[PDB]
Amino acid sequence: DSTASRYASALADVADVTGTLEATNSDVEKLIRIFSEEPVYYFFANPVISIDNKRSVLDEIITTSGLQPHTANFINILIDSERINLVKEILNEFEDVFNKITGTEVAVVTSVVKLENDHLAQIAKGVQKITGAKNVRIKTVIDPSLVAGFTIRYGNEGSKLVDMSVKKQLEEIAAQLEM
Amino acid sequence: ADEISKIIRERIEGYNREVKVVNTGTVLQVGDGIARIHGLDEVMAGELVEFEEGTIGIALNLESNNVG
Amino acid sequence: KKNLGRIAQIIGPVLDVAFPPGKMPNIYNALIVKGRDTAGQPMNVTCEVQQLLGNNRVRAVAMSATDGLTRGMEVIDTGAPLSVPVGGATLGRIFNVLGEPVDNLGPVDTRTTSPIHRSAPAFTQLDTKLSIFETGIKVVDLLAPYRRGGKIGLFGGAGVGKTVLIMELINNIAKAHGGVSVFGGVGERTREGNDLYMEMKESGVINEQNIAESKVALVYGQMNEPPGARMRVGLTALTMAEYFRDVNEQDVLLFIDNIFRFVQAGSEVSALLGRMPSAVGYQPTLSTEMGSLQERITSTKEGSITSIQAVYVPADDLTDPAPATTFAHLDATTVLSRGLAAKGIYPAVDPLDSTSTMLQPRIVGEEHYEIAQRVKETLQRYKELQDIIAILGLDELSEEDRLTVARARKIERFLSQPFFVAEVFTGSPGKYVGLAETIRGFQLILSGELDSLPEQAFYLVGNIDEATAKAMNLEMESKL
Amino acid sequence: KKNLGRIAQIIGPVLDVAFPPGKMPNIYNALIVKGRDTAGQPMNVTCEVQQLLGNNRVRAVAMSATDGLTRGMEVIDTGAPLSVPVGGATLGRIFNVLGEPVDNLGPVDTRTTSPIHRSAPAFTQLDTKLSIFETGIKVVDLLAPYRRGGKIGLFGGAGVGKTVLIMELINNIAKAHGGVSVFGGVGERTREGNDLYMEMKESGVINEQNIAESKVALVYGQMNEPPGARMRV
Ligand SMILES: Nc1ncnc2c1ncn2[C@@H]1O[C@H](COP(=O)(O)OP(=O)(O)OP(=O)(O)O)[C@@H](O)[C@H]1O
Ligand SMILES: Nc1ncnc2c1ncn2[C@@H]1O[C@H](COP(=O)(O)OP(=O)(O)O)[C@@H](O)[C@H]1O
Repeated sequence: DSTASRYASALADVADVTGTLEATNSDVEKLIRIFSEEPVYYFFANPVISIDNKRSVLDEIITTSGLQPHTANFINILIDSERINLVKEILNEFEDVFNKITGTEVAVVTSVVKLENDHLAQIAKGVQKITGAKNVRIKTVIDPSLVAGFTIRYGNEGSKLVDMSVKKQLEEIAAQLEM
Repeated sequence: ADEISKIIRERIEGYNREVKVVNTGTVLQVGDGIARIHGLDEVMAGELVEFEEGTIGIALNLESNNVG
Repeated sequence: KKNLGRIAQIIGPVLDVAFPPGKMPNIYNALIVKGRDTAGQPMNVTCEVQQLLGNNRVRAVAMSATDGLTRGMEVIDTGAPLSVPVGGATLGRIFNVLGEPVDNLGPVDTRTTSPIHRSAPAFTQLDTKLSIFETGIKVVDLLAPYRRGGKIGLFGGAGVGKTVLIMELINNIAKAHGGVSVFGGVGERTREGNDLYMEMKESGVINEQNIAESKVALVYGQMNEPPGARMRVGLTALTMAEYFRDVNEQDVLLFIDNIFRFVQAGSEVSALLGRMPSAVGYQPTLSTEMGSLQERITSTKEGSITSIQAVYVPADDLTDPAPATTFAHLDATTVLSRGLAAKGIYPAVDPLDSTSTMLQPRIVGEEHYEIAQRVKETLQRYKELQDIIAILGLDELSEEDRLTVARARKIERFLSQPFFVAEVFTGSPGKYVGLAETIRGFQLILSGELDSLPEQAFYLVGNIDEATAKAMNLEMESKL
Repeated sequence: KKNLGRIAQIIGPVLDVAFPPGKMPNIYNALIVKGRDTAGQPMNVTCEVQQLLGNNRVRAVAMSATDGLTRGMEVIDTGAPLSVPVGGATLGRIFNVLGEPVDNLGPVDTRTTSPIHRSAPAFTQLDTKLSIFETGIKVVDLLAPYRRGGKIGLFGGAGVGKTVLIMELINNIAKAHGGVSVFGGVGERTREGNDLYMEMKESGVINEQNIAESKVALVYGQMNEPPGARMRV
């Protein structure tokens, strides 16, 4: 694994052993939305700033957004150790680890136009059957690359890919060369 | 997000402006020989920096966050 | 283009620049850095992308000096892999690796610029006509003939030859070859580059009066340039020669001096770049980079790029990776030895080690091949008797083998040459001697017909007739 | 009030100390680490700040053994580099790196002391004295004559006279040069240590009756005492 994945797995194990899992995931989404917007990330980095000031402003930004107590201790430990400069990647891989532990698996469907909810739920049935995940989450992205249908980027991270799309004519012309 | 936290944001930008000075930065680590200063996104390679105690030094290593 | 860069880190000559995510340059893509100079605002230092680090930043070696560059300086990618101006305008001017004039004349035109890092010529089109070449040197026209339109290597220790030989070879051939010559000062010392420029402009090759007429087109990435520059001035010379072989349809004669700099600068940049160190200290991709230079030099049915790289053997480590990879590419290699220079036999070309694949008999001539075989065998017998001679005395060997020893001495001194450009070191004028004349000399030397002349009568002598005359001179000076 | 920090990380004879964020010691500023190394309480593990690791942490190498040091003790900084006693009170006592006499006969007087780390003597105040001196050996007096007022090394492998020349040269010129010799053996077979100290008190240079009249100041950082010592003997 990576260090970010290790910290994310720690936070996910906490969200397991304490019954605050979905609240923890929502709080991590809030926290990564926070630790975007470069000024605050640069503030929590740049170790010349005193650790006391850093943890005090951390306490304030916790009591502002009202995070879960345990994830507040998590980001506080991240500040305590010198591995706070990884916090964006950690909160990013938390989605991976949370979904893997909870049993949900992400399926990215890319279609030329917005995909309707009924057929999206049918694609969810398909991805759920081929993978074996409980509450498969389909985050769709409208892309102009294709021509007619959809690509499914389900799997660990992008790895598996099934598609009825511009890849059809692509394979057609490519194996039409056949040289 | 960070809507009502405008006072916290003013605090963090104040602390940044306290630590983020133009052509100025702390010495993170000063080993035997080299010193590893932080900041100084204005300097070029080989720029004689001053250490405010009477010892100039050249900057041969412009890494990402710390200038060696 | 327009894709601003914001250089992140500058660790020595290697600077990596954090492009936006969507708009990232490809590998080997020139990056002109809009950066300040030591005094004044405008300065364009060039960089080529070496690898894409994947944090939206790409590592680029610097073609100009890395001093004066700010973390956060704006920089655009050209989108063109470091184009170099070639054509009729490149004739007569000393060129940087960047593709600029260094001779402070009027600037060149950008009408026929060419990319510097291009793909190799395909094996489907390779002209292979085996034709011997008469350079002018006794030994390396006889003992190791050169392949016209084929690579040639002047290996040697630090200062045994390989630059005075390059100067004499260009002084000989660059007049004869109708096609132009493209000299590349790859990491050569600047003062020898100055000497070569002066010698070219005095020998009518440059023709300073009509600069657009010259039969030579220099590029200097000389010794005092950042390791990016010496990494690619060889490719600049190759781009000029490849243009003159792809379009102008003329056989060109590129002299690269110290091709070992094209590997050592690669070492100094590969250390910082993040690539792991290889054997004795060179880059990992020593062989593939060296091949990326050497393979583009091939006679390709439109012309013939004959080339003489003055490979530098690091402290005469003839097993080091930098010459060990170039021996595979170099057809008519010529190992110059400090051992045969410390005794003053110049040129310091080794009679044994210097070998060529043009010494096949049906290619080089049967009698010439036989004389070369007999000379090499006599020198090998002398090198094997060097241990008996040095320890047990010259007398303790046979009296036929003593004739072979004296004959080997006569031969290894006769294959000395007064160069025209080495007259300042010798003090004596130079004698250019053809191929058939050195064959006719060696025939009479090793046929035992003239084993009476003193050994010094064969030293630094143009032809066997001049050796006969020097024998008379020495016999008169002995009693007088 | 010398600001004390807590020792955090210990790697052999090199220990990293965490200080309060305000005041970190200067380079080479001695940290006499307090604490306990036995049933009693000797606070004799002194260390010297080699390099500032940043984030109020300093690597300090210990001039003694680091056994008996727990992560989380209390260390103080003297404020000045490691001070050793010098002067007339020094002449005639086997010294360690710390500055305490090992011959356990006289507790030294540290009123006249100096830090071990000093800047080089400036270029102006050197000597134009280029005088030859006579050692008392044929070879090193004829072929490579030694130089008064200069550093005179004698290289050599193991087991080849490299210490018998030092001892014989001591024997030849110790009383002749009325200047007080200072044997500073760094990495010395301490058996040769007792041999040399006994030869000194036999040859009459160091006096078992009078300490001031000894005109020699041995310093022993013998081949033990992890390299915090042998780097500073
Ligand atoms: N004049 C001499 N007569 C007899 N033996 C001698 C003489 N000079 C030197 N030796 C030999 O040299 C050896 C001393 O070895 P050496 O001087 O290399 O030790 P060293 O490494 O210098 O010791 P240290 O580490 O204390 O400096 C002795 O064992 C001795 O046998
Ligand atoms: N024919 C010769 N006569 C006299 N001296 C020579 C001759 N050839 C070479 N030398 C001496 O040997 C040196 C070898 O050339 P040099 O330019 O040093 O090679 P490199 O460029 O590899 O250092 C010359 O500088 C010259 O002094």
